[PDB]
Amino acid sequence: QTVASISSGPKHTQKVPILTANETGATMPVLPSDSIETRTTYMHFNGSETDVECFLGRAACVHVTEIQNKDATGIDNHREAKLFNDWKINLSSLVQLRKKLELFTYVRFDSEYTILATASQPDSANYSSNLVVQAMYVPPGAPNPKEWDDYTWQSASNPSVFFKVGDTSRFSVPYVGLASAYNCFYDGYSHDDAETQYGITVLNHMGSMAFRIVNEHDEHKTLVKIRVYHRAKHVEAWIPRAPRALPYTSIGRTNYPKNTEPVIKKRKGDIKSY
Amino acid sequence: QTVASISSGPKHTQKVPILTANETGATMPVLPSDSIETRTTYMHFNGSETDVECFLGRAACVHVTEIQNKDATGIDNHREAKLFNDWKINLSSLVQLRKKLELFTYVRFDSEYTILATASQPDSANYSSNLVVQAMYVPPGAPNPKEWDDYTWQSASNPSVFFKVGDTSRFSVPYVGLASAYNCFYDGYSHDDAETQYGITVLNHMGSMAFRIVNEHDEHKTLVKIRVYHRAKHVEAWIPRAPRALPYTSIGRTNYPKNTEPVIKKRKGDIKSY
Amino acid sequence: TFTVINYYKDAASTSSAGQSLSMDPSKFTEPVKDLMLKGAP
Amino acid sequence: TFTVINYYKDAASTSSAGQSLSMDPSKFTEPVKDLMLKGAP
Amino acid sequence: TFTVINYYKDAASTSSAGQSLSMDPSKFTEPVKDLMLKGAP
Amino acid sequence: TFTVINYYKDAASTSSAGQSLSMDPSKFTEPVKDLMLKGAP
Amino acid sequence: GLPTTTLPGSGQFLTTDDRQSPSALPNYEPTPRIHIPGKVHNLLEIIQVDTLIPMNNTHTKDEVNSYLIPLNANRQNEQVFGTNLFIGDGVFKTTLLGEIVQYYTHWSGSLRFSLMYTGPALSSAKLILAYTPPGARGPQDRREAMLGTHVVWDIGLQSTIVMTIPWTSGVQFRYTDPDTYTSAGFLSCWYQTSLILPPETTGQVYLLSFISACPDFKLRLMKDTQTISQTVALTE
Amino acid sequence: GLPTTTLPGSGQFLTTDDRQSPSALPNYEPTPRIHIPGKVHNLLEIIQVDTLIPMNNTHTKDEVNSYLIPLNANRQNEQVFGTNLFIGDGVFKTTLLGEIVQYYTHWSGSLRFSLMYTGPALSSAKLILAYTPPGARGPQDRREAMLGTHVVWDIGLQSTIVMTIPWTSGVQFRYTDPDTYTSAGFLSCWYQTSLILPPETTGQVYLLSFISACPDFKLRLMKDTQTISQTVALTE
Amino acid sequence: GLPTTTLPGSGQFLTTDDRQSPSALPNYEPTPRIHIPGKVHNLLEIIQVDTLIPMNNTHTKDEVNSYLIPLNANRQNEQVFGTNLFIGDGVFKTTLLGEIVQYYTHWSGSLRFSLMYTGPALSSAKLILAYTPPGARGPQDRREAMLGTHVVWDIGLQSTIVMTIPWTSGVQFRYTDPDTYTSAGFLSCWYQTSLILPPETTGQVYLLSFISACPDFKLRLMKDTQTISQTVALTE
Amino acid sequence: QTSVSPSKVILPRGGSVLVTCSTSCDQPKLLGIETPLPKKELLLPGNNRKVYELSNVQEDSQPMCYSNCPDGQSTAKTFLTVYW
Repeated sequence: QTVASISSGPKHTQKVPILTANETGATMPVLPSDSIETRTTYMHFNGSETDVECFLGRAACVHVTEIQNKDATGIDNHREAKLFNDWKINLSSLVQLRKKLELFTYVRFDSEYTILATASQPDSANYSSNLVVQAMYVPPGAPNPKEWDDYTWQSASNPSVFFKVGDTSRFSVPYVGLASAYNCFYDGYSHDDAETQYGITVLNHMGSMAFRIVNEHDEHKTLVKIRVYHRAKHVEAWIPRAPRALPYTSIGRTNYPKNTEPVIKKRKGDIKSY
Repeated sequence: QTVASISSGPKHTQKVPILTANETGATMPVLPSDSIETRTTYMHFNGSETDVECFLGRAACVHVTEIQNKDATGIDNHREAKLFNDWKINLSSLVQLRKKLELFTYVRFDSEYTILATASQPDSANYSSNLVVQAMYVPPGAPNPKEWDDYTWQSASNPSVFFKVGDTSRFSVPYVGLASAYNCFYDGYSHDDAETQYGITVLNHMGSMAFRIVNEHDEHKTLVKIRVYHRAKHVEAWIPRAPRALPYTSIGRTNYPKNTEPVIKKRKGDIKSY
Repeated sequence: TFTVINYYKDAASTSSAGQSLSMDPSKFTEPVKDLMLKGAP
Repeated sequence: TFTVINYYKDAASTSSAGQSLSMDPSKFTEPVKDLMLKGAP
Repeated sequence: TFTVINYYKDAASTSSAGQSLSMDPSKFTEPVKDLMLKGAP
Repeated sequence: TFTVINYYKDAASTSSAGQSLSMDPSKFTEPVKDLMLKGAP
Repeated sequence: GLPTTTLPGSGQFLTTDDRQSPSALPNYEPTPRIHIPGKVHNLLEIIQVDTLIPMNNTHTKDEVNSYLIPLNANRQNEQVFGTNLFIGDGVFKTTLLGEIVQYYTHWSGSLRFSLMYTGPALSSAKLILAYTPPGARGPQDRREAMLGTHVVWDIGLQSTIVMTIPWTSGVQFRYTDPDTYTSAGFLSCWYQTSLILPPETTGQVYLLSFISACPDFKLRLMKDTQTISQTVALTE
Repeated sequence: GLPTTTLPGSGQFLTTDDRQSPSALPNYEPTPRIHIPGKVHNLLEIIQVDTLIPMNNTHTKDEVNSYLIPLNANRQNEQVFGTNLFIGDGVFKTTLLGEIVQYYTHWSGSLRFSLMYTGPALSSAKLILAYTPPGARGPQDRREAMLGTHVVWDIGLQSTIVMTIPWTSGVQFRYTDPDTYTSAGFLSCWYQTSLILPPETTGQVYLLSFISACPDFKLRLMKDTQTISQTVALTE
Repeated sequence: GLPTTTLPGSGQFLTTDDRQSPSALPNYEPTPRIHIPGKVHNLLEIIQVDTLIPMNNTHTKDEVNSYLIPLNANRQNEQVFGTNLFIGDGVFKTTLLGEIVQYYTHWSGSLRFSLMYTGPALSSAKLILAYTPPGARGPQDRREAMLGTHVVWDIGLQSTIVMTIPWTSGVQFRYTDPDTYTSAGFLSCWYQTSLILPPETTGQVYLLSFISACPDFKLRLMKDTQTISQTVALTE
Repeated sequence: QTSVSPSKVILPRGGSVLVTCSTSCDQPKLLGIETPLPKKELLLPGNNRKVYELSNVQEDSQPMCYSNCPDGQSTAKTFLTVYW
């Protein structure tokens, strides 16, 4: 048992632990036993749920897209027709997860993905199709499919998972960053140029996912909604950071919208009100 | 083998074990061997089914709600439309379980939940949809979803389980009470106030469950009935209590309805009738 | 005659614990003590 | 009380690692050092 | 040649017991005893 | 390199037996014996 | 992949299976267990505590008087009370023993029956409490009653008699619900001598009857209790 | 085939299950881990760092002034500030402690409250910082305040006072969201003597208030934070 | 998750699989086993008990007379009875051996055939009981009968002859249902000398024939019995 | 106590009659009607009351409702008569 508080009686100390200098930038560990007479209590607590592995470590929906299974004859832009959809993987699009991750500067983790496909048939349909989804992980910078039945889907190298709509797929992706950790913040440019983009960098490329319904068309249209869930595991985090206070406006940037509302709540009363 | 009864012959005892004083409030363990000549028998019995773990320890339906999968376009109150439903978890709504638990003052247990979803399509439908339910455990006091596709459902922290309608989900929740045990009875208030509620307390907050059908709408309406089954395990119980005799009227209160029927059966005959 | 492997890291995930061996009703049936033998602390 | 067999060859496939035992906040709370004891390399 | 692990805590859950080795029909086929050798208790 | 647990009590339930090691065709190819060495019983 | 064969019952939800299940709150640390007095391990521990029997259940409403067995002065060879011993029914249905008993289907073991006299100190009475084992009718006279298990109780400084109802059965378990085959017999109390009240006192004095289980008590097969009912879910 | 029986919950996606899963990039070798300073193992490590409290949150907009607690010269037996101790709310909502606290439902342990004086060196002041444990109102006069936990702070060469708010509760854990039952009490600061400014100086001097957690701090049940919200997915 | 591959037959209900299954009454303690005499471990134990053969099944109804084999005085070189040895058919169908045999498809082993004489003590008779192994017709005269397995039985103080029908077959098992290939042969009884009744006695005396199995008996392949049938479910 | 309805009935030869067995016990374990007649238990909810359609009544019969309820008489006989 780890002691939380030690028994401590009256103190006529000349080594005043309660007078310090915050000018130094140190949080001296002053305990209750230093300013009040205390009893001896035990922790009964390990702090398992505050470990970064747990704090940043449950599955969160990080992308949602709808794709369709329909007659593809006579369509030029299959992407526009929502026959397939791709998505550059990023954990920045959902703000809860982004703020949690942005509590740190550098983060290293392996990715466990869960893809949930759910079918809907809004228009008249005689039955529910037994559709199969192909979720193709394309490595960073690899060509995405350009049409629904492109040969890119038959890639001999791109990892692909085939699963029924209504069911899930699960697969882990190791940490794929070039550097020893992802740069959740980058104060630099890709090169010394006057006009080049700031912050957003290729260091944090985690890949991309393409989705299509493998089935040929039925007589009716089926709408499939794909939810990608990411779970970070084997998490390592460095350099704690000031938490995000203002809304986000874009991925990879710290920008916040103009004319934002005040973060700090105003007091109902003066500074003396409880 | 544990002895139930020992062989005992005629007794001319001056230490009369059958004359006592119930004024003292003790149930002296007088045995058959004390008042009658007995033979020696064995128990052949451990009392495994009377242990509190078993007595309070099978799955019971503790909540039932119906939700719908329908076209959500042009609806202001999704909760009223039964597109989703939430429920503050409590084991008081079913009287069998409540009376069993109320046999004790303090109870500590972990919760095993089983959610059964069953679909019905009363109106004309061409097929049975392959629907997916999201059961979201929201921690005590956390915001419940306000609309069917609110971002609260995509919570990066709230535990959620996705399962097909017609199938079940199962997940355990540890004991989540603030105090060392749940207060199945609380003779107090949240604070010293003249008007504050009595009995019902936040000490016994076990969380809450929100339910929706993840699927977008089909052409027809599907009615999904969600049954939540709770099973208490690792049960610890303190301070046995007088069993409940009268009907209940509310959760968290010991109130009973006015003009209730007599509990004690009236005798068909006088006090001498067998 | 019986076997259990723990498949999950949490104690809350384990199946029911079974029977409390040491059951003794004297707590409730024989709570009387003479207060003249100074049993009180 | 708990058991894990590795079913896959990759370290990325294993479940979460658990808790970092040796947690010490002095890195962040007590980063002050006297520079007159020559702690610098 | 054969293996069984008990997956449930109850004896009623186990599979069938198998064969009663010690089978002897004399209970039914040879129940005759001379009552003049005082076999009765 | 290979493992089998018997899950059923019956020998008929086991998978195929494999290869008969001791294969010798002389039963069929060399069935000739001189009958003047009295090999007959 | 390990070759497997899914058996019948796969995917069933049996409400009594009790297997391991994944936790929704991984790494959660519950509040430590502090010492609270009166921990209950087994329900066989608490049924051994005497509770009052509403033996005088002859009133239209539930009253304290239902628990008071009237005794009358100057009654000779007369009956005080008589009841059947269906512990999960009748006068026993509401007692702690009966309540815990109604949660199970089978019961075995001995019962502890107690009587406490509440009359004035200067009164006197000898009562005979008789247990009639099953197979015979409820005794209609004291002579019939005293042929079975009985205790002659002399009321004096010890105001309480404790008679055990010994487990008296062929079959090893009885049904908690009333059944002819598993009938438990009868319990009656009679005046042995009489009740004599001192001068300046008149009226009815009362007995309190208590029921409890002996340590050899058994309860087997869990069932729902028919004591409480609901037709609608409750709210806060 | 090994005979198996699939249990309820088979095929469910529980977002917190944490099992093994096949790798999509077999044989991939990730970049080696280099030493980066400031590794964070546990969030209980970083909540122990003091951050400023916007104690003076009386402004319409967010300003640096929200962090400056005004002190006035020649005030006697008067209050400097007063706040409730709902650490996941009010003045604490935006501090590092409050931010990390809003990710959990329960909290226990002691808080470290600090004040830094920023006035001229030739000034003097004695303040009394009082913690009123729950059950009593926020103190309305210094006499009431000094009956509870308090520290008389003499401002001099050491410009910083560190008062601990000892864990003072019956229940072992409090809710991070404001609740009457799990109320944590009140924090107030009062002039012990007064503030005296040297000649040639006038106006308001300021205190900086800091909050942090003691090493005995606990946070249990993870929840979403209500600090940031989104109605639309973000893009690049 | 342990990678598995579900095999064919997954989800099938095979009525003879005999696997473990979850209990609906966890922690239930069944009544202890008391000693009851006459425990049956194996059905091969009870088929070894002789039961009567309705050898004289020449009546329109079922009568006690069906069990009485008539013997007539002053018959010479004549047949008493003759039957085929399809033990699961004919005269054997209703005997205990035949009844237990009809629950199985194959049988092997020897049969124990007994005759008990019930005539007056002062009578005399020598009979020859012949077993004709398969391949030959049922013997039509005593000479033919006595070429096979036979026993010359002299009726006297020992009123019972026990002839064994030795397992006489090429194939190791016979079908319990009548089949030409697995025919078991014939059983006949003949007068060796004659039956002589004492004076003052006249009419038919009777033999009782019993059948049972020798300890070397075998029954293999379970099947339904065609002795009892139903077209409608029964109720109470 | 066990009860039978009707107490008595006169019915044509070969006709059907509905006989009701009831108990005072709310939860009886054994409850039925003893009769040599062909009978059919009517699908009815509950434990303490049963209804039987006794078909093809040919003679005077005395169907007895029976139960294991220990209150009062555990059996009750009804009297069927035939007219032809």
